Amino acid sequence: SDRVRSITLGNSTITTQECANVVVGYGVWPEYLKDNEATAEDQPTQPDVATCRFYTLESVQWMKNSAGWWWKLPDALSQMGLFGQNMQYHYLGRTGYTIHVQCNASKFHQGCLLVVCVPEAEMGCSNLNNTPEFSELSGGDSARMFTDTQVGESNAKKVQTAVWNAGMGVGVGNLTIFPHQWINLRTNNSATLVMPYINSVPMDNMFRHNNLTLMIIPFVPLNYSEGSSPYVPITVTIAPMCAEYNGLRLAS
Amino acid sequence: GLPVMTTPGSTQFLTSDDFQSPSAMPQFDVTPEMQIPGRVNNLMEIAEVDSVVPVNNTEDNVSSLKAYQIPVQSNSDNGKQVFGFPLQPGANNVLNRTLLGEILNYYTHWSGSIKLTFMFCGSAMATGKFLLAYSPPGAGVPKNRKDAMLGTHVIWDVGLQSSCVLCVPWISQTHYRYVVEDEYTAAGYVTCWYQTNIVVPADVQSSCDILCFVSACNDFSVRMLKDTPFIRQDTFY
Amino acid sequence: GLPVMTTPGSTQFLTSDDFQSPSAMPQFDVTPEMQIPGRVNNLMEIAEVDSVVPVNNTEDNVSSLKAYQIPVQSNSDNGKQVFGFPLQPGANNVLNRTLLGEILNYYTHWSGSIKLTFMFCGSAMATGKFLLAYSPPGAGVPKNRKDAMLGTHVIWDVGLQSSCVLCVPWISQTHYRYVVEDEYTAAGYVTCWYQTNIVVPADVQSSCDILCFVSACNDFSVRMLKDTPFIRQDTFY
Amino acid sequence: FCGSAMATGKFLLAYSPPGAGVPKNRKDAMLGTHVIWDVGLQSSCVLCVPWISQTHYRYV
Amino acid sequence: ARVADTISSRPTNSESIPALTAAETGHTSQVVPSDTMQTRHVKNYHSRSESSIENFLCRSACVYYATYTNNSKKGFAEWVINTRQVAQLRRKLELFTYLRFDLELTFVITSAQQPSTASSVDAPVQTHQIMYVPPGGPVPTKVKDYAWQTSTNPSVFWTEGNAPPRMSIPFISIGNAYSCFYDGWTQFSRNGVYGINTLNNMGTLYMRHVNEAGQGPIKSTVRIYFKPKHVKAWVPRPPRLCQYEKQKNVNFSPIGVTTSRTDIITT
Amino acid sequence: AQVSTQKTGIHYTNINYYKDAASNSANRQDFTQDPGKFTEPVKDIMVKTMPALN
Amino acid sequence: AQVSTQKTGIHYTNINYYKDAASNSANRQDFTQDPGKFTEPVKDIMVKTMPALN
Amino acid sequence: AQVSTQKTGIHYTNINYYKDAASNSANRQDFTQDPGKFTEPVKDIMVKTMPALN
Ligand SMILES: CCCCCCCCCCCCCCCC(=O)O
Repeated sequence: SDRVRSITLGNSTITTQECANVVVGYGVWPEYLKDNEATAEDQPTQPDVATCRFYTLESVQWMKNSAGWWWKLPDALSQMGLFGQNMQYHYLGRTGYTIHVQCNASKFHQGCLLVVCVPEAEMGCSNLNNTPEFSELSGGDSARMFTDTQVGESNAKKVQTAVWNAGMGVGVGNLTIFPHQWINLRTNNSATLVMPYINSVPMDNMFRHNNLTLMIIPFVPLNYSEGSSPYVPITVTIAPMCAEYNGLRLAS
Repeated sequence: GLPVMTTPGSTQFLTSDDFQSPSAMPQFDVTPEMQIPGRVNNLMEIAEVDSVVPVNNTEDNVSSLKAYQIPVQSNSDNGKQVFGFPLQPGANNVLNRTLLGEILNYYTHWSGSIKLTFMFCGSAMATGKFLLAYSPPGAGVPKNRKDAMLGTHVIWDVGLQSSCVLCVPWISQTHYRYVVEDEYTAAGYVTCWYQTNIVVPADVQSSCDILCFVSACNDFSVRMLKDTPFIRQDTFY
Repeated sequence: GLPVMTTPGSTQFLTSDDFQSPSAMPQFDVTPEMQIPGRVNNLMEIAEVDSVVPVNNTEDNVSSLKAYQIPVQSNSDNGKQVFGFPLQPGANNVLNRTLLGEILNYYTHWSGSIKLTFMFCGSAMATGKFLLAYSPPGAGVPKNRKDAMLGTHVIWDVGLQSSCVLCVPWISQTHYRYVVEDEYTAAGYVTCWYQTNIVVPADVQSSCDILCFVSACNDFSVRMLKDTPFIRQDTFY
Repeated sequence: FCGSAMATGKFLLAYSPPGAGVPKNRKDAMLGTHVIWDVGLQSSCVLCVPWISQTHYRYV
Repeated sequence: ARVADTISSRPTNSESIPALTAAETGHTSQVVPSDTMQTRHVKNYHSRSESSIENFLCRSACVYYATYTNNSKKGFAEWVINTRQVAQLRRKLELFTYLRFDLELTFVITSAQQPSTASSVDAPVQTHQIMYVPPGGPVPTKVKDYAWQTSTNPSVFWTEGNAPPRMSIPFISIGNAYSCFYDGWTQFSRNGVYGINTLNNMGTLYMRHVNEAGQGPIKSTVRIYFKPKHVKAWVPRPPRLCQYEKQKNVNFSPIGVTTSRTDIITT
Repeated sequence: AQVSTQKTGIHYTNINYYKDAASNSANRQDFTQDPGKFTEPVKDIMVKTMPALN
Repeated sequence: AQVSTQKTGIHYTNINYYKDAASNSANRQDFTQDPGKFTEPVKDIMVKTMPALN
Repeated sequence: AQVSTQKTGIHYTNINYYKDAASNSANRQDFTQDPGKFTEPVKDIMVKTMPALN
């Protein structure tokens, strides 16, 4: 039976009784930096049980007229435990991730979700001259949501959040070129993606650069009949993997 | 003074030449290479990845997520058609904009098989059986399930495994086909019919949906690189 | 008559080419070579030599020898700052004109560590302890000795040996850095504070001075040679 | 889980060592030692409280 | 790079199910058409040689063109080097996230006669100079300037009526690859410039006439062509749907996913 | 002097003239394929004839 | 004909055509370092870990 | 380098410079004859000295 997993990281454990396979990045598992690729020449810090564990974000409600949600990935964990405290005292850092999206409903509900992970998901603005400001591009472990309409040009600094363009000007059906899974309420209950470190430099600052984006888009909308449960949540759980830091300084 | 003689084709700029040229910055030390995940060596690795197909254009679903959903009901008769489109992976507006149909619009010739995957995104208590057919050209489009069963078909039974693959084989008189629309190199039609009904229990919604995917097999190839007609410009940005 | 064909790039004068040319004075006897002391083979041997740094610009000390002296007193409190400047070896006007900062203004990229040597030119009966810190970017400039001790520091005790070296390590996300001012490739700040006081006997002057030196380590390198912005011309001389 | 065979659910079973108070949110309780229980065909789950103490024994 | 060939097959009645799968795993099915029907043995001789990254990207494409006039005060041209002002090369390079290549540079220079007023206008052959200034150096402010001494900046000279000038450029970068997309700011306070403009620092290219304005004005035009060699590519990307609007950012106006038809059963 | 194989459906000669490796010609003959890192990026391998979920 | 090593981050061929040695190309590949004659021009050698004055 | 025979009524040298086989010169020296498929396309062979019909 392929339907059961068990993931153990630190002092936390996930158990699943209804699951698909585990998608591993681009075939690569996360690992520490080697001596041939290093450029910063002082010794890095590896706490490795205090940071590499499962942190759970907030929950969102899947409604019937629901369009989608997104998260910027080294930003939702910026106030979570000892992971968000090492980011404030250090200048560099590199991390791999393990994402577990989970949503349960009965055999009398239907719907489908696409869970992708997009590296360098640069987004656009509703006014054609400006760029979006920081408060709309991300939130502290709170979802920013798409909408089925088009944001007008009368606003100045807001993200263009039409779902069929995916915020980036591309087709939403072609997002399956990135590592992804589906959640089908007929057969599935969760989705698990393992992502390595992807950048053009061996280390980077985690406060000026978001290098991953997790999107959850309902392709088939949620439907049920009269009498069934109307409230269906979605919960996301992220665990850092093989994290290390460089450049101690003041607290920023 | 060695005696030489210059041929036609001298002092010309052919934009696809293969020559050596002197470097403008001599003795430069480039940054050493790093192992970044996800290296692309061939463009055919991109085209062999599934992509959702918008079969439901219908004049007002294109600015919506409803273009990707195929409606499925419970009927009072038998043998109705679900969808149907001609197999033109670079000229027909259904398969035009997908991940396979964008690589083909950079080339002129194509050859190989095509996979079509269908997923049933309905309730876990609903059943059904479908017919996924392919008809080579020479006749028209099949108008019944009696005419569509004479071609190449598969019967899909919806159960615990929620997907099925209809693998369109390479049936052609030539070795390659044109990407642009051409009646000499047509490829045929792909249809879908009801085999039995969608039987549903009480307190379950009858209307379900089906998603569609498309990709390429491992014998697919392309030829004669050209420009794409999918971009414009008026002035410099 | 061998058949040849001429490519683009013919009859052009690229100023950094590498070709052979016929000699205008054939069969010339040059003067034999002599052993002159002090042969330079690489420009990095020039940049690895100490040079006095003008930390004391302050709007009227630039046309004087007072720009090189750092004032040091005996205080009535604790934890005061001596100096501070950002680490930009080719764009900041403190390290701009030194022996290291003039070779860097001929290039575009640089990489490696930087040495900073401090000498106490006071009386032989005066004491003191200092703190020499370095702070990577990401936060601002440290405003206390409590904030500056969290970075990379050394505590210098002034005794018989009158010099100390603070070796700024290479902490960067990339392999190279820009010589011109750039917020994407910033390098941080270098500060100095009082650890304890300058305690002096009677009939000795309290006010002392400190000199500063700068050089490069043995992993320093440069790239992408360009022109310097430190010279003008209007007409021929 | 002694419920009906058509009902689903996921829970969080946490343990918090002393030093701070009692966690008042799910955000505070996920920082300790937890397991996420998915209710399916297997109807039981075990949360094994480890021995975290400064001494070798404890008072009853 | 030959493709796989077809294997003959037989009628089956068994437990194995090649056609049934689960697309919920994020895993594309590996079925061949010799599993769903009866096939014959066919030896394929087709090759995938024309779709390589070395063959898809190694062609010359125009990136800019600028004009400058002889009889003009401060008549010369400048250009800050980027690959985002044209629509055809920008869509080809943005199928990937990270790229690493060498370069080949080619210039095409023309000239035109302006409506002068003198009689017996006859001009000699024109000579042009194209100068490259790396970031930080001194820039020209006029035509008769000291900055055209090109002591260490690389430049090129060319006389009209010959083969076009050409030179090579290595992989000049500070990182380990070029970046087509940057999701972040340049300040640590998260203000100001957001996007790919924080990574673009390549220099400026200057153009002028070396001759003097004899008796009639002359207006020239240069054209610049890029050709990537020795290409590596990572992390592919969906192609762009909407039309480009600006150069510095990725702002767009929303558009439909395809064009429409009149029914779902319309062939 | 390098002697290579000259793609058909016969050899040729190639000599390098410059001192820098950025001055050479294009590669054009490096045919290498690895489609499995995009099409099957899963942890446990999946046999085609077996069902996906047991 | 000289065959050299063609700086990278592969070989090339070089033949001389003229009778004078001032007609050749530039050297460009003579990497030699001696920084000690400028940085440590002292009489008695100084060990790094020992103090300078005893 | 190919050395061929240079049609007379003496040799020459030929080197290929490009990577594609469509860039070569013309063949011009492939002399092959098979006139029997047009002049005698019959089933049973016919001897010249014998009559055609017996
Ligand atoms: C006469 C000599 C001219 C020298 C011209 C050198 C031009 C440098 C080329 C830079 C390549 C730019 C590649 C794209 C940059 C990016 O995408 O971020």
